Amino acid sequence: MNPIIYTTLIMTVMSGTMLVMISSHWLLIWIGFEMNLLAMIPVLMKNFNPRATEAATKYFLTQATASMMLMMAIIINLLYSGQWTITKMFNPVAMTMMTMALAMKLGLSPFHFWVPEVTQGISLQAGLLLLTWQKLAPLSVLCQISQSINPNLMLTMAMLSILIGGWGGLNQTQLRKIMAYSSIAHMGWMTAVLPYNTTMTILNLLIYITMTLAMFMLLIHSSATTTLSLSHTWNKMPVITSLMMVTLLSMGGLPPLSGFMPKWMIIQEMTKNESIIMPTLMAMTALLNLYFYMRLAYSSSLTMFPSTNNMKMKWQFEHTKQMKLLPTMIVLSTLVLPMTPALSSLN
Amino acid sequence: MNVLQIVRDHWVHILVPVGFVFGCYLDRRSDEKLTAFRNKSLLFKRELRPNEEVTWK
Amino acid sequence: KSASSLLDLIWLETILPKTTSFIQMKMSIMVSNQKGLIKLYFLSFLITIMISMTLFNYHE
Amino acid sequence: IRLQEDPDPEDENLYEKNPDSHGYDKDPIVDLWNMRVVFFFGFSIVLVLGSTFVAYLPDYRMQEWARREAERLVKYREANGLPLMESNCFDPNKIQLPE
Amino acid sequence: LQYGPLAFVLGERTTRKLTETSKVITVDGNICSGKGRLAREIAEKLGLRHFPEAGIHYADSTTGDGKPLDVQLSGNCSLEKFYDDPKSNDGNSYRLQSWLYASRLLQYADALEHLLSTGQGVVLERSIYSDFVFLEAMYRQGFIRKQCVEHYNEVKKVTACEYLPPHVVVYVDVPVPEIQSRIQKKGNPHEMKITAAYLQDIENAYKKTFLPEMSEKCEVLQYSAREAEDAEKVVEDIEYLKCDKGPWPDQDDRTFHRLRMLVQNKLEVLNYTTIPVYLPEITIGAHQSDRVFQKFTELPGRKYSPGYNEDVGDKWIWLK
Amino acid sequence: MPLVYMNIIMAFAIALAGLLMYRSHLMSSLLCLEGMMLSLFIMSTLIILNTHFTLANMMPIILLVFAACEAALGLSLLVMVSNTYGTDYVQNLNLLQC
Amino acid sequence: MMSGRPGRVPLQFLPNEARSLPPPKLTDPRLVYMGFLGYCSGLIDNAIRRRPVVSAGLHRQLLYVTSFVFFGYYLLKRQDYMYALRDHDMFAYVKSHPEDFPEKDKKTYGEILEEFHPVR
Amino acid sequence: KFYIREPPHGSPDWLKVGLTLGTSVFLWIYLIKQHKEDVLEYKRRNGLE
Amino acid sequence: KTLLHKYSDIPEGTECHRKAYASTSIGGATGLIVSAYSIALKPPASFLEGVARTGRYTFTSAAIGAIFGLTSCISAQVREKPDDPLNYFIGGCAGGLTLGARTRSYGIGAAACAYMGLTAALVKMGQLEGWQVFAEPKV
Amino acid sequence: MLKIIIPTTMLLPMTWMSKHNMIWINATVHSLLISLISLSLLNQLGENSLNFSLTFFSDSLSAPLLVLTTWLLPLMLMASQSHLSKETTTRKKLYITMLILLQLFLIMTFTATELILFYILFEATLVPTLIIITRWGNQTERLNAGLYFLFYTLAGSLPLLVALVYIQNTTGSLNFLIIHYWSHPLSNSWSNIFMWLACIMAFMVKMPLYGLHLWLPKAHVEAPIAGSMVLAAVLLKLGGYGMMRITTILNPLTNYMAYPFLMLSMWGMIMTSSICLRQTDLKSLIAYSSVSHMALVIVAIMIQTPWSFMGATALMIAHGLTSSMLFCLANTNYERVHSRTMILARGLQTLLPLMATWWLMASLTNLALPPSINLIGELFIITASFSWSNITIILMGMNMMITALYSLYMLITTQRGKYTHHINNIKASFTRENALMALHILPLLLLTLNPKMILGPLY
Amino acid sequence: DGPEKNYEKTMAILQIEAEKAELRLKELEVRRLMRARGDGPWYQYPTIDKALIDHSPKTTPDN
Ligand SMILES: Nc1nc2c(ncn2[C@@H]2O[C@H](COP(=O)(O)OP(=O)(O)OP(=O)(O)O)[C@@H](O)[C@H]2O)c(=O)[nH]1
Repeated sequence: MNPIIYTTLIMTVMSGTMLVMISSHWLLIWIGFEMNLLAMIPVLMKNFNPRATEAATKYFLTQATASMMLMMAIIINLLYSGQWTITKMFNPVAMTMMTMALAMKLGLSPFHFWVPEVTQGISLQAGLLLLTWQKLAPLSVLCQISQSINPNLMLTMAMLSILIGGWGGLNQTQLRKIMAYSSIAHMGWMTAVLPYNTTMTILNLLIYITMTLAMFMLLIHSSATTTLSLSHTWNKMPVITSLMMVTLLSMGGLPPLSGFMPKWMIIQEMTKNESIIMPTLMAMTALLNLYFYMRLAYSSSLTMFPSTNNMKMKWQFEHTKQMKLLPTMIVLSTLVLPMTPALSSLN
Repeated sequence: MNVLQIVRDHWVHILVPVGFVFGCYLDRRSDEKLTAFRNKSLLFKRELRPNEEVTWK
Repeated sequence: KSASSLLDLIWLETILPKTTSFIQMKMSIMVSNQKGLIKLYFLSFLITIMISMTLFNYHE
Repeated sequence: IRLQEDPDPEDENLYEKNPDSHGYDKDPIVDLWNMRVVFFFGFSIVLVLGSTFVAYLPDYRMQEWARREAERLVKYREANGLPLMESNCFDPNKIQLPE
Repeated sequence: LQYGPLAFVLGERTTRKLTETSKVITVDGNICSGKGRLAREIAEKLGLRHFPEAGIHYADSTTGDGKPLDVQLSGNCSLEKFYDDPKSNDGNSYRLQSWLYASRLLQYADALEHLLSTGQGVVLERSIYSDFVFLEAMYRQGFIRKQCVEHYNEVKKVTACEYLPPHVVVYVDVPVPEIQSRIQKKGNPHEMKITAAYLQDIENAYKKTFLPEMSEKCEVLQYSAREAEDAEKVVEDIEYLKCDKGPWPDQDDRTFHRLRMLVQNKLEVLNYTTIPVYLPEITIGAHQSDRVFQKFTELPGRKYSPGYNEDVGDKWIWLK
Repeated sequence: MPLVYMNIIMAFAIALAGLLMYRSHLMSSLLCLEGMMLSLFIMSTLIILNTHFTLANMMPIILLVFAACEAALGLSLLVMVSNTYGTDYVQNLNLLQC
Repeated sequence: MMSGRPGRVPLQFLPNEARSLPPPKLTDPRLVYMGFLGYCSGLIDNAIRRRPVVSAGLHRQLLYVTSFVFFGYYLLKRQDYMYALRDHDMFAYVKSHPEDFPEKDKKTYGEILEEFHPVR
Repeated sequence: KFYIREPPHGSPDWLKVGLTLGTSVFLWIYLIKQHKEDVLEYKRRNGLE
Repeated sequence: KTLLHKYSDIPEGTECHRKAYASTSIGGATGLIVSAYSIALKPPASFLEGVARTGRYTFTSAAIGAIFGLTSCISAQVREKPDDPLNYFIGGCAGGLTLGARTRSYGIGAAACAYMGLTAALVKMGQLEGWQVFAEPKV
Repeated sequence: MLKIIIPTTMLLPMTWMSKHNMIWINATVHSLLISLISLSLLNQLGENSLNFSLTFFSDSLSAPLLVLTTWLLPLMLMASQSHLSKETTTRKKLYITMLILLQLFLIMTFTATELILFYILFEATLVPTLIIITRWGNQTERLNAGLYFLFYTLAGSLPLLVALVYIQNTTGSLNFLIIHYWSHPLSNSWSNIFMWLACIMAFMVKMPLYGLHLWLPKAHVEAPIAGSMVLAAVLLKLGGYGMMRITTILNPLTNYMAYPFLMLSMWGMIMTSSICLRQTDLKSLIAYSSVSHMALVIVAIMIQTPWSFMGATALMIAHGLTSSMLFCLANTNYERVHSRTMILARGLQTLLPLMATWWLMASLTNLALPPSINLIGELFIITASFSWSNITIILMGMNMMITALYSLYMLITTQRGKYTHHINNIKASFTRENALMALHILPLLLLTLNPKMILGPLY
Repeated sequence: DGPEKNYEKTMAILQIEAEKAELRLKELEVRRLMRARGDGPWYQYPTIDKALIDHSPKTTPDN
């Protein structure tokens, strides 16, 4: 991977997303989607291992099918209204079609089996990229079309998203896999409030984003892929594993940490709109997230784990790659609750 | 008596008191932002004497 | 035999904690034990497409 | 061997190495200092001047006030024979009867 | 400004430095075959930087002040005591082997870093693709259990994969009675009681495994001690080599960039030497781990980052 | 909505079935995927020629140019699984399991 | 409660008519906390690089506390701005739609017939 | 000294600390000048001054 | 959703048999959904044992639906109080007992007479009081 | 209320930067002084709650709990001296940070003026308690202890979150004063009983009632000696404050809805007393007696009687004091014996003459004998429950029948009799312990002499 | 401080709280009405601008 080639892949991915959240013509939205697709496949193949080839192939198939169904919705609402402008749909089945087309790109409904696997395949930096940047475009499209989305569809889809997100992560030790399942749960979390008011899903997107960088940067600052590998890191990096623990507390949403604020906001606006049964389901099922969160915490910091003899010469070497933004990345993802009113800035 | 060293190792016992008085002053601050009913109390309409000017601070 | 053991250390711990934990047990390995074949995943996309399309009739 | 561990250390008691200690720390002089501070406010003015503070607190719910102000009401109303109490606290006349 | 992506961007190309004086040569052979002397004379004769055999105390010899640490503080294993008792299986045998293997990994890492940053051929004593012999022989005498052996093979596949090999290796073949005579000549009592079975056994593990598993990727020039004392011929024919087999002749500036990225960051060079698998001797207790922390963190120049340790006498820390 | 629209929409529906319902082949599946975009290309050209959407006349080729690019990488990915694994038969395609 | 508001210039942090609102005081308790929020970022930074946490490179701490307090200040004006607008068209909608907000009549507790519940 | 390798941050990186201090000063005086002109603009806008 | 209306239209008690038939159809519908999921994600060996899996799942789900329907309406008529959470409780968790019998384990059947029964009571609760599970965007 | 909160918050850097061995001293001294400042808050004006700001207010219900927490913080602070003398300085400061943050969050909860802020800090207590229990625990089952405690408390709390946001949407505010003044009759609608259940079950979870009382026995046993008293002392009573404040809107629906839980407490306080005759661990013994006392305070709440409220308000303070009192003794004996078996060491009075004296008045306070505030707090509940439903005295008499059978049984099987011959490392009692139970028991009678302060806010 | 201090402070507390609570209720009502009817500032979803259309004479008439 040529450094300059890697940079030009960075910015074509980012420009593909930018085209999505700045364009108005529907065709341009599709173009940005595949620009990002065509641009992110090579970086996922940076390591060039057969697992990476597997992950890239599954991503390609899923996202290509999803973009083709995206054009199907595109063509249908064009046919029934002759207007490429992105707005409320004028044909119902076109709206549904776009809903599953985007969802397959998000990993919400049973169209979510790709993400845990593809996260397993690629390197952790590619994992950060996949689970942070490749959500902004589909969320932005879903925000722009919130006028006419079948509320039943979006609600049930978010419900499965969070539910299988919680359940799938229980029996996973690979940190990449449990992070993928947690991201699926957060996907359900924001997409549940997507139909009602998009400011709150934007806020939850921001919090999940900052938490995800604050997470992945800690992982590859510890260089761990399995739970046992992270457990061995309780020694070398005690500060890193303590911050590991505090952000793992911010994971579930235990007050007064940052992660509680989006849950609180989403539930409060859901209750404003007579949806009282609905919020209790994610409120209960967040304990499923908190379960393997607590398991990760126990393996990381709360309980000392048996280290290794050779491991001691690691004591002689220091992490040289700075991996900047980590301090503020932690801080914004831990203590921003007294700043909840600032949500009105996004509105 | 190496006062510099004493303050170097024994200066923590000073920060808590200045916090408490800070709180006191902050409480005082709070009062001035919350004087909506300045002698508008309906059992304490006692007339403002010509000497003073406020009911309480 | 009635206050201790059978009630506290047998019954109440069985009903709320252990039964719910066993439910999560039985529904975590039937949820996260897919082999990784693209086929069966894609037919999961398949039947979901019609359930969303005609069976529930989301658009209707 | 199964693992390379340090065996469980013996739980030393301060008196054995350092008699006249206090179960407070290892260095005797700060053992003393901790004695003085805990036997200070802990048992000192927090415990005792605090006892006067809570005992000599200003009027509690104006009960000391409510005592004195109610014999006057009693006397006023027995002067005309109307008793110390009443069936109604809020006055029927100012409140309307519905229908 | 270490070697970063910006370095490769503005024009730092390794390929502008590699020449014929960029041979990764290793001298191997039995215990006390004189291969160290051969490495020294080869290094001086061809202007190649010599590296000493990475032993127990390689970490300090590469980091910190350079002064050897305590065995408990570094390695917890004793080769001398391994000679004293190789069958007690308290851990010294395989812990010794694993520590030596990972010290060899660091040695190869700094060797390749020096070559990629400077361009001078490097001569070693044994490498990753060579040390296994010892453990194999150590397993023949039973000093190491089967699970330790398969874990060592697992870690060898996991670590040596990213590392392209030497150029050529000179094996100083010495018969076993001559080796016993040499260890008698030395005088350090620890290396007296070495079983002739082990002495010959590492020799088979070298002969039947190391040469034919290496020869495809690298040129073999195995020699005898009769020749290894002569410094002229050993280096003349090393000069007269095509060096045209293996990954070395075929790898562009991109592979060089990735290799220099990896080697200059020693932390993940030995990431997998952390052994994310639990075995009796290898595992160190949690209480032991915490205590050996508390008796290492306060060690001077090891609590804060270099240039930030006020205890040793750093300056301008408040504006650092 | 005349029968031509039915036919190309119905062709797209069976292309969806054929690609998405995998039988055993990755190459044939991405072949069905690129036939999918052919159906969508024809469909798109229909309204655009019908309604005198003069500007939108350039949308199909645009829609075309990207779509082949997908296949341009798809088959490109196909060789990369093929040289190691041996075939495009997706049932050995199982190494990434957990 | 907004992106479809008339006359809403896009990609515009602080609109011109916001200045009619009281700018947040430099001693705003929210602002000073987000200044303290700067300290936590600085203190953690030294901890990550295992630098002396208390006094490693005060230059890094200075920008950490000054940049955070700055971007906090502008955010607070926008925060007050949206809350002002939400309360602004609030009363405009109410005044322009008197029918939808009937003047509920006030009746004292002497006229209502709330029934007391004996809690025994 | 001690570590034979030159410490990565063993010298006062004068330029970077210079720009950090210069920034912090810039952000500060921009901040307080900003606040002053906002308050003055407010009073002269709503009729206070 | 017309199948769900086929249950909603029939009031509790009156015409118990058609309500039971609607419940059979709805149980069969969820049964065929779960059987399709099993047949699709879980790979069988032969077509006969695959359709056997579908048959087990469908016949189970239809059994819970059938008994829930019949018992709910008979409870609604014998006590002539259709508006009763217990009316749904008894038949809903006898459905749990029958499910446990189907999977030849009365322990999970007893554990089911809690959960299926309570959930049936809660759906009855919501239907009486207009409790929404999928609330429309309102404010 | 900045006067007491700000010193606690700003106390944190003092501990986190002071010298490696003055941290204990300085934390102790400043804890005693901020407790000194705290007892000035016992004042309560008439019937008005002592208001301070838009977000912070207190009253006669709150003040005893506030000054309680401020008084305890030194107690586990210098109880930690023995158990944390061997661990690293930075971990010592982190432990003190955990305790200080816990006390800060407690005094934030109790002074809360609006409901959802009370809730945020209500769940903010788990994080320090969870950290303390899991990290600085001793045995193996501490991990499952943390799991049980955290998951139980959350599974209780989330319905209360949904209910509170619903209240805010419907009524218009969550401020305590307004919802008391703008209270409306909670009708018997079928949504209203679930409203009540959501607003009640959360507090009931961290008030272990019959059935839902496994987290306390399976957490306090192996919780750190400093932490255990904090759990057993205060966080069971913040739920009591929660009931105290939330019951103003739950009427009149509480009249008949409370019946299932109500009896579940009375029979409950018998079973956890009946279980309390047979324990293999002394810590479990104290935990079960605590559970009985909280079942008593629960039935005190659910009657909604001023005398019941007074008996409760006294009972939280009395029970917390006595429970932590006994837990200190359990810690001391375990630390000397490095085990927590019940009948491992009887007859300790033959070796520690003053320690079993401390045991004696500890059990006597557990007995609730007159004129101790334990008896008066119980007695007000006796009177209220009698005026409620006549017979209640039978079950509650069984409770004041079992309490001493287990309390004095613990004396006879720990302090009375004779020492077991195998143990020989029992040294003379260190002044740290006996001093700490002195600061525990003497104010227990000091504020007994002045029961108006802790008597209740309905005085 | 005197009882008048706390009492005068506390009715101000209650007045501020109530003037916030009825505002919250009115905000819920206004937001609902303006989401339903839409005849007001916010909740107005976008549409097509009239400036994009062209009025100049075309090749064929009656278009
Ligand atoms: N167990 C073990 N010991 C090793 C390994 N590599 C080297 N050694 C030991 O390293 C020591 C030194 O080996 P040599 O350098 O050959 O011996 P020498 O006596 O120093 O003489 P020269 O070869 O001339 O340098 C011997 O005790 C070897 O057994 C290894 O992989 N495993």
